[PDB]
Amino acid sequence: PPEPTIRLQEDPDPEDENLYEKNPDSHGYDKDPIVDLWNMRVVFFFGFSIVLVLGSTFVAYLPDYRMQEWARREAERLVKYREANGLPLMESNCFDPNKIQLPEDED
Amino acid sequence: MNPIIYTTLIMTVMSGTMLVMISSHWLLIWIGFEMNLLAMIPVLMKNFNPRATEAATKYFLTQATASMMLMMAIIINLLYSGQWTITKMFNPVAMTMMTMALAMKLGLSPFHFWVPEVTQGISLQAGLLLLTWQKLAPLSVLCQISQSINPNLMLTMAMLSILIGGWGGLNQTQLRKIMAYSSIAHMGWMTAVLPYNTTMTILNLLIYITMTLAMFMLLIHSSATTTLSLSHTWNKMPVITSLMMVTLLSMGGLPPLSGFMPKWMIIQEMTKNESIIMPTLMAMTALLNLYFYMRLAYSSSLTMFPSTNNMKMKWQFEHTKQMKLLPTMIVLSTLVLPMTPALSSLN
Amino acid sequence: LQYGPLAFVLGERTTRKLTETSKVITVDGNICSGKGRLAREIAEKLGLRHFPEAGIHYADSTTGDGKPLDVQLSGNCSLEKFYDDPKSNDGNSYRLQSWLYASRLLQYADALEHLLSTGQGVVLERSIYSDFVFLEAMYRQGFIRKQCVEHYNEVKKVTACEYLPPHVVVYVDVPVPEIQSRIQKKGNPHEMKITAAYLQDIENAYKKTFLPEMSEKCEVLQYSAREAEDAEKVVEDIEYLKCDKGPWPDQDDRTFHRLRMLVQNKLEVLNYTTIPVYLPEITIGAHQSDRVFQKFTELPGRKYSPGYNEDVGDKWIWLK
Amino acid sequence: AKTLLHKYSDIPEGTECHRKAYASTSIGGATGLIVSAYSIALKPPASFLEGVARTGRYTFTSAAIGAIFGLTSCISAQVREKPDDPLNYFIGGCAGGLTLGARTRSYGIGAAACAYMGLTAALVKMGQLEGWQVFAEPKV
Amino acid sequence: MPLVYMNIIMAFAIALAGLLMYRSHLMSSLLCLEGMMLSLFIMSTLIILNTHFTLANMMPIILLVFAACEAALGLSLLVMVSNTYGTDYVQNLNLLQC
Amino acid sequence: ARQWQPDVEWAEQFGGAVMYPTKETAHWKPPPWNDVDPPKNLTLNFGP
Amino acid sequence: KSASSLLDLIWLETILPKTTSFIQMKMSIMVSNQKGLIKLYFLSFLITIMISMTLFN
Amino acid sequence: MLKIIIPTTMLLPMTWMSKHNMIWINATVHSLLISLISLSLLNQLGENSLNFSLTFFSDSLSAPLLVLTTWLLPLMLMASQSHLSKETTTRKKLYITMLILLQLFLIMTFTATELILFYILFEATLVPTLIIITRWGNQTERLNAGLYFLFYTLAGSLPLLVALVYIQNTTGSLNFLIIHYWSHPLSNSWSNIFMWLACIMAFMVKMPLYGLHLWLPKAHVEAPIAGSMVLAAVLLKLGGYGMMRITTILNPLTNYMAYPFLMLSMWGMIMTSSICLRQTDLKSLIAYSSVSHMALVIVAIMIQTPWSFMGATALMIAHGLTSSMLFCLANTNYERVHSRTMILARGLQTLLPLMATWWLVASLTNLALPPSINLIGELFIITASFSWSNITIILMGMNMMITALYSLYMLITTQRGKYTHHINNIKPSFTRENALMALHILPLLLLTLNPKMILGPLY
Ligand SMILES: CCCCCCCCCCCCCCCCC[C@@H](O)O[C@H](CO[C@H](O)CCCCCCCCCCCCCCC)COP(=O)(O)OCC[N+](C)(C)C
Ligand SMILES: CCCCCCCCCCCCCCCCC[C@@H](O)O[C@H](CO[C@H](O)CCCCCCCCCCCCCCC)COP(=O)(O)OCC[N+](C)(C)C
Ligand SMILES: CCCCCCCC/C=C\CCCCCCCC(=O)O[C@H](COC(=O)CCCCCCC/C=C/CCCCCCCC)COP(=O)(O)OCCN
Ligand SMILES: Nc1ncnc2c1ncn2[C@@H]1O[C@H](COP(=O)(O)OP(=O)(O)O)[C@@H](O)[C@H]1O
Repeated sequence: PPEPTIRLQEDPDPEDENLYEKNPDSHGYDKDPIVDLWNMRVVFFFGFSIVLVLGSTFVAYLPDYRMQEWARREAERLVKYREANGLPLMESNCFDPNKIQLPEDED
Repeated sequence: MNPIIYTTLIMTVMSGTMLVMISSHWLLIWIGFEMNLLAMIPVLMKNFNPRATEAATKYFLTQATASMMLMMAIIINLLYSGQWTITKMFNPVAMTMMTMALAMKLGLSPFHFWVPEVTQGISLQAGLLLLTWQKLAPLSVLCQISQSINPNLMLTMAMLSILIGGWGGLNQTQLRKIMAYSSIAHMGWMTAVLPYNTTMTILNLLIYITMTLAMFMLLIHSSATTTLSLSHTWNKMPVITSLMMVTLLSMGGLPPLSGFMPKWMIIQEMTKNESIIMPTLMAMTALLNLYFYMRLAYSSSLTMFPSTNNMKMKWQFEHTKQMKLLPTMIVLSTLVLPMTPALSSLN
Repeated sequence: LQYGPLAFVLGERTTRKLTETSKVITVDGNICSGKGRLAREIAEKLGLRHFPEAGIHYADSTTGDGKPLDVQLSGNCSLEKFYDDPKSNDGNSYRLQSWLYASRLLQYADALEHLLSTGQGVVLERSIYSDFVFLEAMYRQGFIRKQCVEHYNEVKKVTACEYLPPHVVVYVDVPVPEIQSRIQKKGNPHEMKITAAYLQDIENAYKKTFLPEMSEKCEVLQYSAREAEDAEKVVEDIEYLKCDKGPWPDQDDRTFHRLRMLVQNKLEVLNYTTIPVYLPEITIGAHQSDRVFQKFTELPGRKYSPGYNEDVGDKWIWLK
Repeated sequence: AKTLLHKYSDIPEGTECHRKAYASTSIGGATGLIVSAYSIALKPPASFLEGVARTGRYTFTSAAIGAIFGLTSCISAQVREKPDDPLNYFIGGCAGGLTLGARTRSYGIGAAACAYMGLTAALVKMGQLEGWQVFAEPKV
Repeated sequence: MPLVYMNIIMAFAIALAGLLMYRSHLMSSLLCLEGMMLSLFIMSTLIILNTHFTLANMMPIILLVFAACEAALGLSLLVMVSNTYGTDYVQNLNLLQC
Repeated sequence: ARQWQPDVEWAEQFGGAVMYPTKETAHWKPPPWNDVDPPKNLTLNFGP
Repeated sequence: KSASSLLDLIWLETILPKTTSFIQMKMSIMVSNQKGLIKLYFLSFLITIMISMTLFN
Repeated sequence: MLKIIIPTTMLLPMTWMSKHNMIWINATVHSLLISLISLSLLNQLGENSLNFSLTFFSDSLSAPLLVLTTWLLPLMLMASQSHLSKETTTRKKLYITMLILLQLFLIMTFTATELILFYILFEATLVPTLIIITRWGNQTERLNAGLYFLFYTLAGSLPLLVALVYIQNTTGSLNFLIIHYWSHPLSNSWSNIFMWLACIMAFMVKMPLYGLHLWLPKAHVEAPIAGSMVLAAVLLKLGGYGMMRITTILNPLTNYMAYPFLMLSMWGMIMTSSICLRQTDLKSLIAYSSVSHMALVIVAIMIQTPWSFMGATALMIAHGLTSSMLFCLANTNYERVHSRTMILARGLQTLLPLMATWWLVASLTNLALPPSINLIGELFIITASFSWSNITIILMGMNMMITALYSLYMLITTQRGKYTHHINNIKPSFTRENALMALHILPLLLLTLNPKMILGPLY
């Protein structure tokens, strides 16, 4: 069996490279310290500072487009009217039956 | 061969196709078919070898038989009505014979057997011409007499073509056989909408022709005729492999690529005529074509296969002959989905 | 106007350029024989063009600049390692032989292109023909396996079935002990280790197969060491003989056009030198292939097309 | 042609078990003969006697498969007193598949046949009820 | 439709079936093609002469000529195939397989 | 440590004459690298 | 035993994907396994022509 | 809506023209800015919707999904920047291009005023994911996974297209607004049953349903970190969005046809939660947890009540964030260990305390600890199911118990105990990984302050 026991000419599997050995304060972003540090700075500024804070404040102070306070005030005035007039608060029929034309059975 | 002789033969083929397309007499259509078949053989036998000669003789036998039955159908139609104009076929026995003749000319099932054999025998340029240009005349004749075809027979042949192409493409390691079975499946898709809308047939023909041109030109550029030979392409021109993978995804019908446009529209059209089962079966079958396209893409660009030592020398040379229309073909076969309504131009 | 179908159509015919002096000739001999000097003298005397024997980096001399590239970027083999340990574990011997045969094929294509384009004759050292004899010796000495010679036979057939054999083959015959004496007198330490069995095997494979097989389609002029010193007699023999038994008289204008289209576009010339048959001596891993290709791309004038490299000094890139 | 289709369809589902079984057996025999002819044309196994034996085996199996399906579907429809129910066709088709598996002598083949032609028979019954068209004419 | 036309179509169908039988001798395939052509010529001539379609008398001869040209081509191809094998047997063409 | 890439054995699957070989098709040989196959003057005795 | 191996790894795998793969492989092998003899293909074409003439009219 | 789409398209030219060592910084900065821009879509109305034009419209169901999709890209880039260090500039730019294309397709899919356009983009999202899985994957099985992740999807999606065009032939419009306003009841017919199935199974396959969940463990295990993040966080929610959009026309046939899928989901949640208990792979366990959560979401959508829809939306958002965090933590372990096995590396809390805290928070938020939005969605779905039928509570409680069990099992096996002795390459966690964990977790605890932002249109 004169076979070399090598299936093919292949590069050896390289070992893992440590970002901490060649450069402490490595930040795990890049092997170039300056680019690494700037990547960290922009990530922290645009993630935690800009989006996480300003966006949270923007969402917190969004205008009442869902009409929650409007609905509450409408219900307040409507209940004030019906209680004073003696009406039985909310009616059972959502639409006035006078304008609904039932089909007569005659069965 | 002499370049002048080759140019004359190519012009003769084109003139025969044009004569089929522009003539209103059945005898002239038959004459155009005869001229095209007569001028096609030396193009198939440009490279002299037993394989090319065998492919050419198989093609000659099949096309001669198809032309002969075409002539018989014309004769029967004349017998039952003294008409030579290409119009409604009148007789039903001459309309079934006119359908099988055009089916063998196109390569539809069950007359599909010769396509993989002839495509494998001939070279890549001959295969390109055979699979692209040789479909214009029979499809034109079918479109002219579309209202006369019995939907049952045409739909049966189209469904059989789709099934046969999808199943037969799974077992192929040769690229030319893969292309032939792809052509069979695309022809099956093409003829399944003829009874309903010929515009969809022509749109599918245009899209298929563009995709096939791009694919065959990419195969010519990276001169490989097998899966393993194509697997070495990444080591020299990886961009060719990437474009090839994108094109293959396009022919698989995957959106938003161009190849999704025909199928979609065809399905849409066939949903207008209260037909539901057949389009669903067609899509489920085209899944097989997409499968073997994806296997080819796996072997081509998405993985890096082992290479050879001598390839290094090929790194030092550039292709002397370059194809001008390849980028345009790739772009048209990949990124024209947003331009779908242009099909109203009656392409 | 680069040569092609249009040039052949309009004016370009290669039959009118033949002036009975082309006469492609190869000169063949054992290791360290005086084949090179005789070939150079023949080329000078007959007005032909000499081609130095193809080496490891012959292809590097024809692409980009003439300076050869790195060994791992071009060839990934060395003759010195073959001489030191011909039984190397990495299969360097067959890698060397395959690269040498491919280089010989490229050189033959170049010579045929020059002959068909200018009509001037060409003189060559060992061609694709006679490249097998070394292989045979490397088989018989145990340096390579039978799969190696099988793959070599496949590639050699699929490549050499498309060319025209040389008009005249010139052989110089020298006894093995004299060749060994010349090896000792050369002084190169690597060639001193060549055993007499290997040289004897090459010299035997020459006479046994080469000479009878190309005596039926070419004209052979066997010469000894003494009678090869004078080029006058060799040129006289060349001019006296007339070739009518080879395939060359049967060629015509269209065959020459096909051959000229074949010899140009070296990518298809070398197309079958990398057939997908996996022999461990020549196959290369995906990671190594990617790394070496990336390194080759980073070379100065190899990233883009020859005329589109800015670092080399090409200008007007944006308007070519 | 469609003569067998007319003969099978004209018979009411809830009556004439024997006539339905005969029609289904005829259809199965014709289909098996067609399959045998295709197999012989594409693959001539060894000889004339082997070929005719193969054709007879295939024809008997298909006719046999058809006979089992017709008898079971009609009987289920009659005893269940609920005609035009795809469940009866499912039961008949899967019984036919079980018989096909018994002929082939394979438990997995039998179960797969039961499932895959019970579903097919149910789909055909649903299409007959709802008027689905496999080969739709050009409406528009 | 008289019985003569039916018999001519029957002859054409028999020739086509013989072409599709393929016992051996690709020459027999060519012969079946030529028999189909002869039946077509006979039927076309009879139909055209029966109806006094004066101009359609151009139709048969043209067909004949074209078919003969086709035949010539086929013959040439057959020769080349034989030139590789030494015989025109059909089964020799098994190098290409689906 | 490194991403897996196909080795020789993974490549040998795609090198057959057809995919999914069977007993009947195991003997099929793939076509030559170039589509050229091996190819594998009469005498007369005019007597008296 | 039941949740991980019996159902998730075996039977759910057997039903949809593996059965489809096996059926497609078998049909592809059956369809593509043609020896290249034009006699069989021509006989099949004759049978198909006869079936079309006797079934679609 | 183009104010979001056009910057996403301009992200491509910027990446290609970017310096060879500045691609990540530019991509991250501009992706975060685009997320800030897309934050404006949260301002919805109690009225119909935010109809920008004829082609794109917004809704309080689409808005949280769009915000999450825009937010995911910077996290994906930060996670992918690690393992692509030894990779050529062209291919890194190609990876970023695939991520940008996926984000653009998802953004256009979530607006999709018309159903055919929705289908086109919903199936266009497939190609970049398949390329990412089959190209930048480590194991040899990735190809197989890709095939699965492809064909399953198409096996469900091709019939849907047919149904879609059929509807346009009958209804005359596939626009969502006209479809809602002109909806008509479905008669209980075989044809309507099959149209229901064609409309439903396409989205059920991608959730995935318990029967059709095979592709998900393979796709999640063999994909890279970015692929796993995008699959777990956003790509699974496409089925839920499609179901909530398309169930309007399926009534009243939904009541009868929901039973098989309801049973399958209610039992498959238990099956997958139990499968999580016996698992030797972190990624597989996270994938099966995702399957369980999406089965609960399927139950919610099939119940078809307002509380069901609210809980479903909240659960999709919370599960996306939680699964992305879990996959990121598992990848951080794998990059040091290179084995991807739970039992191999142990006692990591001793060596990496802050990462142990991140693990604890991720496990707690996956455990549905109140008042997290995970618990809000789970509780809303549970209450809706109890209203649907009082017996579902047994299965729901069993699922909660097994979920807590396997979550704490995952935490304890990897963080607690004694460290593996022979492993010595466990370096301190980088700032990038910790920032990734913080950016994953802070939005959850901020959204629990404003739940109505993610409760959908039925709030
Ligand atoms: C380290 C140890 C701690 C040290 C720090 C000590 C300080 C502790 C304080 C922190 C938590 C304690 C609780 C105190 C909460 C008070 C603030 C709260 O009231 O504001 C909330 C506001 O919070 C926001 O509403 C929720 C945050 C927004 C969420 C968006 C996430 C940011 C975008 C990032 C991308 C998104 C990714 C996920 C996709 C969805 C609710 O406000 P609301 O009662 O209602 O009305 C506001 C006033 N109005 C009436 C005028 C309208
Ligand atoms: C595999 C992993 C999960 C994948 C997805 C699985 C979920 C899909 C299952 C679809 C739901 C069931 C389909 C049809 C349900 C209709 C209700 C039916 O079951 O009830 C009876 C129906 O009776 C019988 O069921 C007849 C049908 C029997 C044939 C079906 C085969 C049974 C088992 C096959 C299962 C295989 C499914 C997967 C195939 C690939 C009621 O009788 P009837 O009042 O008269 O009919 C009412 C309907 N009408 C009004 C339209 C007429
Ligand atoms: C992950 C894999 C999941 C696969 C999903 C498959 C389930 C979908 C159902 C099967 C495909 C049906 C597509 C139909 C598209 C909707 C169109 C429609 O419903 O219109 C019906 C058409 O309905 C049909 O034709 C459906 C017939 C089904 C043919 C294909 C069968 C495919 C397999 C069926 C068995 C499997 C059933 C359950 C599958 C669940 C998936 C596991 C009305 O027809 P008309 O002729 O116009 O009516 C006029 C008279 N009123
Ligand atoms: N096919 C081959 N295989 C291996 N080595 C070869 C081959 N051809 C030439 N060589 C080597 O090339 C070297 C130079 O060739 P040679 O003619 O002997 O010297 P010189 O050029 O001085 O005349 C020799 O050492 C010879 O071994």
